[PDB]
Amino acid sequence: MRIDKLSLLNFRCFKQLDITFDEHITILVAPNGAGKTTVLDAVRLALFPFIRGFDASLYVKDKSLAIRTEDLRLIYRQEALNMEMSSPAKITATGEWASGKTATWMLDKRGEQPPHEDKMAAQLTRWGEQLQKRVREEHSLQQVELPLMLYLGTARLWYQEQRLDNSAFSRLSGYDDCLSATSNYKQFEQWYSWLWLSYREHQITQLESPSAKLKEGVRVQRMKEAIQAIQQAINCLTQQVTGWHDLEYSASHNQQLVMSHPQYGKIPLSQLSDGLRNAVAMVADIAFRCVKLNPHLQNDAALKTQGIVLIDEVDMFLHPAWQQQIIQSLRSAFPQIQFIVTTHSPQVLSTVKRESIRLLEQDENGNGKALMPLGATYGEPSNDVLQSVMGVDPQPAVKEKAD
Amino acid sequence: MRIDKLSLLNFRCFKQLDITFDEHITILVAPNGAGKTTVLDAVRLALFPFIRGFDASLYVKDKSLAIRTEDLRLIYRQEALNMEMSSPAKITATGEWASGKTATWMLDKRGEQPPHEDKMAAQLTRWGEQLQKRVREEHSLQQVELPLMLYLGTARLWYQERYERLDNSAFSRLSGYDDCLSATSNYKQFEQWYSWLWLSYREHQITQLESPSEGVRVQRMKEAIQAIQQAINCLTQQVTGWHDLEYSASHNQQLVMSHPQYGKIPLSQLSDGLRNAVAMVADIAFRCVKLNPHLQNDAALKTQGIVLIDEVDMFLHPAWQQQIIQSLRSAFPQIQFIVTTHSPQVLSTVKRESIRLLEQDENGNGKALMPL
Amino acid sequence: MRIDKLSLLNFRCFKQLDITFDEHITILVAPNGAGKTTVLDAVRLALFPFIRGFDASLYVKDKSLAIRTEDLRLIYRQEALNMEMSSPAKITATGEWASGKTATWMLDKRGEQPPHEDKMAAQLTRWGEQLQKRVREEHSLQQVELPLMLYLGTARLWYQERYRLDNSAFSRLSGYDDCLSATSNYKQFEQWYSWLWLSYREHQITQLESPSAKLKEGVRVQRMKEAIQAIQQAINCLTQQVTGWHDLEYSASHNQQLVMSHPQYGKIPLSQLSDGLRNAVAMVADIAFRCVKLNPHLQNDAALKTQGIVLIDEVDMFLHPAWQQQIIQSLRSAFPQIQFIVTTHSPQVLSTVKRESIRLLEQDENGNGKALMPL
Amino acid sequence: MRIDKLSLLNFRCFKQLDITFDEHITILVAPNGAGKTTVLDAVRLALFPFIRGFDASLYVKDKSLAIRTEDLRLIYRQEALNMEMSSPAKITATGEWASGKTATWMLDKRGEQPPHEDKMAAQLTRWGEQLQKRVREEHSLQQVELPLMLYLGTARLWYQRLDNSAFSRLSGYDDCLSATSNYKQFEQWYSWLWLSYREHQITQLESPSAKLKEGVRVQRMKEAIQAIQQAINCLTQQVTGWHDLEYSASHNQQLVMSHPQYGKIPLSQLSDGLRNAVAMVADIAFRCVKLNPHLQNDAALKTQGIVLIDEVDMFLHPAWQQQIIQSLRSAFPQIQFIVTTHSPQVLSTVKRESIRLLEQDENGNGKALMPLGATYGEPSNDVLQSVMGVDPQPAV
Amino acid sequence: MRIDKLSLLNFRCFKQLDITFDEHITILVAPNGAGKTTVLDAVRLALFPFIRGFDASLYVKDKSLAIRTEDLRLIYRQEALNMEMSSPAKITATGEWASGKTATWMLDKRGEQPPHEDKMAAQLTRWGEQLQKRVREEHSLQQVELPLMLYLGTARLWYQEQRLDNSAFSRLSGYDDCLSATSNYKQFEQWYSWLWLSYREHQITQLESPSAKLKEGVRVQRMKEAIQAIQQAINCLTQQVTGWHDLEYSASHNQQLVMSHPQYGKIPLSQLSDGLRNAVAMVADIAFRCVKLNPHLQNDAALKTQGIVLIDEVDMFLHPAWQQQIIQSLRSAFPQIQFIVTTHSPQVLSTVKRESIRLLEQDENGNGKALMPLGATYGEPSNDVLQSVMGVDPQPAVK
Ligand SMILES: Nc1ncnc2c1ncn2[C@@H]1O[C@H](COP(=O)(O)OP(=O)(O)OP(=O)(O)O)[C@@H](O)[C@H]1O
Ligand SMILES: Nc1ncnc2c1ncn2[C@@H]1O[C@H](COP(=O)(O)OP(=O)(O)OP(=O)(O)O)[C@@H](O)[C@H]1O
Ligand SMILES: Nc1ncnc2c1ncn2[C@@H]1O[C@H](COP(=O)(O)OP(=O)(O)OP(=O)(O)O)[C@@H](O)[C@H]1O
Repeated sequence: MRIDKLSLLNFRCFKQLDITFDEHITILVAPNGAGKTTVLDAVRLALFPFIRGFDASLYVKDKSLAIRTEDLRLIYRQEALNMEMSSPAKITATGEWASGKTATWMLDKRGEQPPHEDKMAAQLTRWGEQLQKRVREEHSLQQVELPLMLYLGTARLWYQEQRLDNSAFSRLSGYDDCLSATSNYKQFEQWYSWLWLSYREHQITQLESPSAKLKEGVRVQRMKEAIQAIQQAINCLTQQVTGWHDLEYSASHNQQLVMSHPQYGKIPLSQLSDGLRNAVAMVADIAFRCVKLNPHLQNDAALKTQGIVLIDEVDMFLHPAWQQQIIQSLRSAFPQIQFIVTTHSPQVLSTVKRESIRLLEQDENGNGKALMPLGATYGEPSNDVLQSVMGVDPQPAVKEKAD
Repeated sequence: MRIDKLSLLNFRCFKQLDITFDEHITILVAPNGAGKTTVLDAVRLALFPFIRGFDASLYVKDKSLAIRTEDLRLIYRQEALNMEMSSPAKITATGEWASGKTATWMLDKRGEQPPHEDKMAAQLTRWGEQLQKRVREEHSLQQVELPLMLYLGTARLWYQERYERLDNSAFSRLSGYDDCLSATSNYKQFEQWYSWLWLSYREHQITQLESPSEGVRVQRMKEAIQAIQQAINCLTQQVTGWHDLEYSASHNQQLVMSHPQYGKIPLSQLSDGLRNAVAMVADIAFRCVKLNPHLQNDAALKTQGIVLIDEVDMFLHPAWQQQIIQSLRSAFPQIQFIVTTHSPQVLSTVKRESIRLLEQDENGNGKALMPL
Repeated sequence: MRIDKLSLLNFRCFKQLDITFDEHITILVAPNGAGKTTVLDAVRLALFPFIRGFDASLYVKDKSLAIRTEDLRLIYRQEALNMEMSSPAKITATGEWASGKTATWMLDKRGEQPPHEDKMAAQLTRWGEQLQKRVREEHSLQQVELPLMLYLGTARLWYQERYRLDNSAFSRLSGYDDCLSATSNYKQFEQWYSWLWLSYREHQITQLESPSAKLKEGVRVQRMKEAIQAIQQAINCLTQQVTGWHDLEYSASHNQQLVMSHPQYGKIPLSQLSDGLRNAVAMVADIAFRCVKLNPHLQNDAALKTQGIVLIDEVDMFLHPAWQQQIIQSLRSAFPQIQFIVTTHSPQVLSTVKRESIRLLEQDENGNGKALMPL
Repeated sequence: MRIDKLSLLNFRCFKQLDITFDEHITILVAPNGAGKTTVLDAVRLALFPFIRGFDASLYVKDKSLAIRTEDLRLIYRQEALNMEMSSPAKITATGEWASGKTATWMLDKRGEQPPHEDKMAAQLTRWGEQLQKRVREEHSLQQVELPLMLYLGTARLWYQRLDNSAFSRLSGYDDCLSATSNYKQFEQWYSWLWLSYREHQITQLESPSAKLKEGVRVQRMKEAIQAIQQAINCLTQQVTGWHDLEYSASHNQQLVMSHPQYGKIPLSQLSDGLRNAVAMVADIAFRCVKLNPHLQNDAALKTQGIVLIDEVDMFLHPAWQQQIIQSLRSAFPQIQFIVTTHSPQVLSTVKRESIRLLEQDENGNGKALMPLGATYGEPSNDVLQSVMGVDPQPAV
Repeated sequence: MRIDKLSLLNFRCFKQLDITFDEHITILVAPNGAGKTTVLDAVRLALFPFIRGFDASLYVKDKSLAIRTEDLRLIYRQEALNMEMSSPAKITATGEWASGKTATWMLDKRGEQPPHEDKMAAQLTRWGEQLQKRVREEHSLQQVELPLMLYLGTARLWYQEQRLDNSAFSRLSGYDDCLSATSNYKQFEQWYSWLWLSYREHQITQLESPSAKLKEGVRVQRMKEAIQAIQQAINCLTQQVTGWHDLEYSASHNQQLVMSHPQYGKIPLSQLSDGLRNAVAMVADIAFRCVKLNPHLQNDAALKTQGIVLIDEVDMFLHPAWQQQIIQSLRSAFPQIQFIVTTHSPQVLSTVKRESIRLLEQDENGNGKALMPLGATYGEPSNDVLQSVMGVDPQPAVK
């Protein structure tokens, strides 16, 4: 899918808001308040009707992907004892799906009544069901490429029957917990370790009985090509800056995943710096979902998949020299995916053009605005974008500054 | 939101009944088993649609707020020693909703099918929804006035050892319709709200004493407390001497009252009559204050609506019974009261145009007539 | 287990009070705030040790069954606008426990220390324990008679929409289950009475189908029948004459409910009847089924011959003035051997009672109380 | 469903075995480690496919309901001192699925290759499908009779409607091949049944004029109680004087039995062994009643099927071991019982044709033969010595 | 410890009962109703005060180990509407806590009040505390052997940091769940597998640096002695009848325990007969507790330990040829243990003398008796015992 515009009425901290998104990358910036998380949560709420069109979502019954009563706006008046609600709360999303079907759907809630969806939201659910039914077919010969929907929150580090080849399952399992706020690192490492050990054992039984190479040669090829695809994506981000590359599984290291550096050798990933582990988590989260969704590519599943990814605090635990490389690395690893990210770093903001930047501001009554920066930011020194866009002086207000 | 006339057909003990109500006070007088609770149940069933037009009604668990199969009249065939169920049960109400808006609505049930309402009954829900919509509007010029709606049955009583932070919905005007027609006790709701009032007021006092450096919120809180306290005084002070209900931290964070000869004592340690009368009056008063903030000091004296009281004279001694009706008329001069009793002392100095004596026939045809 | 005299010192509103009780019925008459509930609470506290001498008392959760710091009288000093607490609070009771056994016992509390009792209270507990031991004996020749002990406060009321057997519920001593607590005891009676009726109907069905085993099985049927009719007559002594309703019974046709009948009206469940009828029926049944359970060997004079003390607060709730003129005599007729102590403020309840049964409660400006017979 | 012959080869401990069963009752007799649970598990696997398509048993997928790699026989050489994993595992079953409809099916497994059944077993599966669809109808003059499949193992001893619907009818196949029968569940559901029946009896006492109000769900209850009482009477009424197990509110809210001289006695004062036997018989009768409503009280006396019992004499006094087999025969005269035992008091009351002595040579050439002596009416010592070759004199 | 007599008053199904126990083996027989489980439960309740003085007690809150209200007698009379209890319920035990000192302690409960113990029960707890504190001090030259207390119920098969050498723990862990009614085979298998893997890994480590042989030779020896004793005990029961022996742990069989037969090779224990599994469970349950309680015996912990073992349905899942060998096998593997067992098998009853047999009979009012068989039972044909002690004719009542 793709989202081109969003409109909010009486949502958490916005009386009214209209925001448009860039096709490839758009960065949200907010000097103060909680506007960015509000926008991300609204977008993540607007995408749930599609995921509800898959019975795999039966595994998720979270009471957080629908509008709640506490999401409505409360107005406190200093001179009144009573405090009322603002009703209704509306989320209106304009976008494109089917690669040619433009649409505009809406969700709303009235006070304490259950939330109500309009017709086009049900149509989005139905379009989600069409893909499910067309994928479950066995006689089908035409191939189907599913879209990707992922959410990466700020709590993606706290909480820290496998099947790869095509099937009814193993393709709808790429939508499991795809919009949750918890960490999803265990279900990646288990899958990766199972894949590695099963691939090695398949090769073992292959050279043990070469006569049975009728179909045990293509299977090994697929299990190898998936690993290649994942490793290339991870390297694209880690290698050129830190030197570590080729995430691998080594039974020797107490059944634990490890990486390798040209000079420091092989070390477990669980004992590297915070930034590298965070980056690996993000890129793996995207990549293994991409591969599990489109096995029929098996070498470019990370280079031709389409969808939307939401990232809060993209450059967390990264030093400035790494903050000038994250965005382009994400673009290069996933060239046909929409990214919506939040950031604070002036280093990041100097690596994108002013058309990919939204600055959020709120009025005294709650009216919101999402504007573009007047000045230029592409290829500029950090101190220039620090004061032109964020309004922060580069020379600290030390005692001697007054003179 | 006056109600003027009521009609019943095949309801519990009445084959048919017609009753007319007085604008301010009407008293139903009859012995046990004559149908005094039946009339009040019919009235609250007729009034519930308006409340159904609100969000506070989503938490109503009272199963007696809808017509039930047990409400259909049963006839005893003595020859065959049999009971036969007559159908349908019907409740018709006539009245006025707002200024210059007269209406007639109807409720019905047949056999064991779910109950049914007519066309004009849904417009009552629509009016409730429109009022709720108007209250929730930012930057409005016109004021909205809300009518009071309350049912005080025998479930209100405070017996021995009953011992019956605020949610964000408890700060709304419409929280005045929370369990307003249910068969329940509503004392703890009031106690929490009143304690919050007193603690905020004391906070403002402490700040304006310590470091003078806002001034309208204190006035609002003070006026609210004054309204509620005067309402309770109107009933308790003259007969018993206990006047001023307050929140006290010295007494282990409790509600207390004062006496001139006796000192300051918690409300839970006072007698049955005191506790029940105070709960009864407070139940009306704090809702009056919450529903219409803009009056600010005449909230109890100027609010309109309907209050139903079953057995208004429970736990009150004969000298107290001779004052209850006038005290209620003095505290709330603009409310329509419908009350039931069987005690003659409650009627000592009441006009004959406010009394309805209830009677039936051998076939169950009822009458509700003024005394001669 | 008669009680004859009561004394109070520094107890709630009374600085000191002496009151004497009549052998059968005593009525306390006064307005609100005069101390009618205080006297009954003091009697509860004086009687609770005997019940403490039983196992059923192990499940008592009522915190008002012991003297509390809130029961100590407070004096208001108007000059200083102060409240000062008097100490100690004291309760003295005189009476007779068994035939030819007169006693005087005392309860005390000072300040905020735990309450304390004297020796005779412990002897009362010991008597209770010995009675329990005698009841739990196999192959005994002597009979044991148990006294009734019950408190019916305002917590008994049956308001709108207010409303398998354990092996201990089949004991005689289960007649002392929550007998002095501030609670409602309707469900106990309902469950046990339903069990009675179902067993009786089982026996009827069996004797209709296979008339071959009514020998030493018919005696049990006789006992059940006699118990049912005792309870039914006790309830009839109060409702039939004024209201016309009678013969409470279990009905499976009416969705397995307790039901009453009327000559002009039909047969209707008890939960659909009026307030006065429901409350009067609950009040009388509460005494009747305990009378039946405590003394199985009387078999149909259980209510007519049992002895004990019953305390009733506001005996005339929900009853109209023509019903109030009959309550006292109805209670005396149903239970001729029980000592009743009741409170009221309604004159109609005193229409035809002797003046030697009335105690008017008065106080002076300093808190010294009197409970005097009317002139 | 009836079986007439079973053949095995390369199964757990049998290199090859051929056993022919009896029409009504057959008892497998052998000492420990002689292939009795083996034969019962083989028969249990053989009859599974008929259950796989009943819309309630197509949910349960137990590893014990299909052949496993551990069932493949292992040979010992004694020279290399290693265990040879033989293959393949084979089961071939011969029986009848309906009136005069002979059949023969087979199942196999090789190494780690998942076992693959023949299409002749899918014939049985679709036969079960046809039966379930035929019963699902609500209008037909013909009456559909279902068979009872039941397996009670050595783990049998631990852990609300009789409508003629397609749900209650198919409740008879609930865990039928992994069934358990203890006393607590039995008393629970029997008490519920009796309470529901007494409600209607008392209602008819109070208001005789309303006889016709009910009677669809009531006759079901009455006749089910009659059938269960019949079966339990067949169990207990001869050895002791008890009969007519019943629920009594008067007698302490308990299940009781009646004795012409001793009166009523509660069921909870009996030994824990006889209580479980009563529970077993009652559970079989209740399943029979639920399966075939259209008999309503002879459902137990006219249902057909196969019941497998391992250690039929478990936790039974030597007095009760002499009447269990005849009681089971008298309570269900149209069922095929296959039971395992090693007691000599169990075999002292049956005829030789039912007895099956199991043997196995040094390789696995299993035999299942008949005794050369006699057992019916014989004393315990003669049965011991002749059948089991165990001297009645202890070697002190 | 030892128990010589027991007396019950107003317990579950006995108005009163007196029963004496043989020094080595005593068998309870009851033809009708309950009563054997009642006696076993009473004995198991009379021993809890000892285990209470070891910190492995009602902290875990096994409410079954104290007298409960449902354990009191309850008399139903048909001609009375009421039903009272019989109070109090008393259990009186006479025994010997150690060689030389006899004792008589009592437990009782009155109606619904909490159960009450006399002085000697507290003294028994104090003796347990004495043994605990003496065990916890290693600053001593002389050793003391702990006593064994075990209970094996009928539900012992329903749902079938390791430290061996001496320590503060590893000796008080032999009292964990020693009187519970659940199955305790999982912990045994875990401990046994840990012991075997440690033994093999450490004898492999010996090959690496034999310099520490003097310390790694004794330690390994320990793990090689315990095993031996355990195995021997098992082989005393499951070999002369079936031929299997030498219970072992082998990772090559998917890391599960296996046993060996001369002709059938090595097979996992999970796929053997029911009788073999039951017997192995019982004997292992006794043996590993014996070894964990007295390591210093170090080769005969299963041959010199003392204590009491209670077994309900000892001969369950055993064929008659094996029912003539169980009792002597138990006596041979554990020659200094007291055994109290229940059976209803004539084969078992013919292998013991009439002095070791108690027949339980109950009166109409609940009075109980535990008598001895009048006739002889030692070395007699099965039927003689069948109709002499149990009153069952050997000729079935066929048509
Ligand atoms: N379904 C029914 N059919 C016929 N009569 C009924 C039915 N349900 C109730 N009744 C009778 O109608 C009477 C109505 O009495 P109700 O309690 O309403 O009046 P009241 O006694 O004056 O009031 P209260 O004492 O509650 O203040 C009930 O007492 C009962 O006798
Ligand atoms: N600790 C105390 N010290 C002094 N006075 C007290 C204290 N506690 C309560 N009181 C006063 O004593 C009065 C006793 O009145 P009480 O409730 O006992 O009698 P009543 O009104 O006749 O009874 P009821 O209405 O409950 O039938 C209470 O109302 C209260 O005013
Ligand atoms: N895969 C196998 N290969 C070889 N022998 C096996 C295999 N599985 C089990 N066995 C042997 O088969 C025998 C199992 O006997 P079985 O399970 O039939 O018990 P049973 O004692 O005859 O019956 P019951 O359980 O009724 O007492 C044992 O000897 C066991 O060693």
